[PDB]
Amino acid sequence: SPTSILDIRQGPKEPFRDYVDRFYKTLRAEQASQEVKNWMTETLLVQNANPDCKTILKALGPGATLEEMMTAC
Amino acid sequence: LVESGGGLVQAGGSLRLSCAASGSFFMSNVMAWYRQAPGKARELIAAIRGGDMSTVYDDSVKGRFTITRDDDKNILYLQMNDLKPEDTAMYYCKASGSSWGQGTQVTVSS
Amino acid sequence: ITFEDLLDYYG
Repeated sequence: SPTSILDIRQGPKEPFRDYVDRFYKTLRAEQASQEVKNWMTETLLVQNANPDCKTILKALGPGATLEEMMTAC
Repeated sequence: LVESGGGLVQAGGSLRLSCAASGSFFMSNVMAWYRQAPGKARELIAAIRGGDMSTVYDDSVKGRFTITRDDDKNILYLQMNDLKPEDTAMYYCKASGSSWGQGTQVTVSS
Repeated sequence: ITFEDLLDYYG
């Protein structure tokens, strides 16, 4: 507040739905183009999830929807 | 963390910013340059990711600025070409979990 | 996931 999108990481006990909401709000607050925000989400969202969730999300493979990610965790 | 390369230049001029940092900074997959002009919120203008070396730029810096990372020296760069008066601001480098630095001032006349 | 996906998901 203001936090860089680079610093948003899922806590060890943080539910994935809470982390995605925190990530979304932080990125909304960032002063950047839609292109930069898209690149940031593609690069950081799964990468900055906690190791337990990251194993689950990566197993879904590329192109998984947010709905599918929510129903996996 | 050492940020430098800023200074006073005329419109159409060039500068190369350097972000010399620790190994911990360079463990971050994503690194970015932020621009902050007086009385304005900071803007995410350029970013790079480790491995494939993919980059992204804000529309206001396309075809003028280039972000590069030297993993052998742990230095993040921002090559700024065809500088415009609107580029006048404090420039900051950022990585995941990194402490903000002092920034470096870029001032463009005309 | 893109930022546009997040905008569409949350509204």
